[PDB]
Amino acid sequence: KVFGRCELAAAMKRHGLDNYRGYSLGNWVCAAKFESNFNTQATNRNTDGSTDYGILQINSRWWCNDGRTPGSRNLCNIPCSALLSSDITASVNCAKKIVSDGNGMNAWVAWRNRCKGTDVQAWIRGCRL
Ligand SMILES: [Cl-]
Ligand SMILES: [Cl-]
Ligand SMILES: [Cl-]
Ligand SMILES: [Cl-]
Ligand SMILES: [Cl-]
Ligand SMILES: [N]
Ligand SMILES: [N]
Ligand code: NA
Ligand SMILES: [Pt+2]
Ligand SMILES: [Pt+2]
Ligand SMILES: [Pt+2]
Repeated sequence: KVFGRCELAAAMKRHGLDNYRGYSLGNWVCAAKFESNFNTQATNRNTDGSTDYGILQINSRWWCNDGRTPGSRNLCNIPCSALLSSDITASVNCAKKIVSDGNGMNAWVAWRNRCKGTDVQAWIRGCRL
């Protein structure tokens, strides 16, 4: 599913991501824009053999099981395919565990490089939230 900008904002809010760990809803929408261009079916293979999955490009080395990342863990206790669903629940619950891990949203490279420090409130402008 390719979400609209305000549509994704509303879904993230209902699922409790807004202001989670102090990160406003605009931060989460901006991260999704630059990680996946709002496409739940996005995938990206990394040089180490791990793969990134879904709207927030969550990685198989630590967070989900895909059966093809040797030595990896599955700390969200889910198949990586669950992160590709039109329903964003699995992606949201796993993101909550990642952003509590120690480095905050710096865990998302696209967030650090393209959202951090910017006018992120622009991502939710106009939305009936
Ligand atoms: Cl915001
Ligand atoms: Cl790829
Ligand atoms: Cl594996
Ligand atoms: Cl959720
Ligand atoms: Cl933080
Ligand atoms: N939720
Ligand atoms: N949730
Ligand atoms: Na894994
Ligand atoms: Pt939902
Ligand atoms: Pt939820
Ligand atoms: Pt729901």
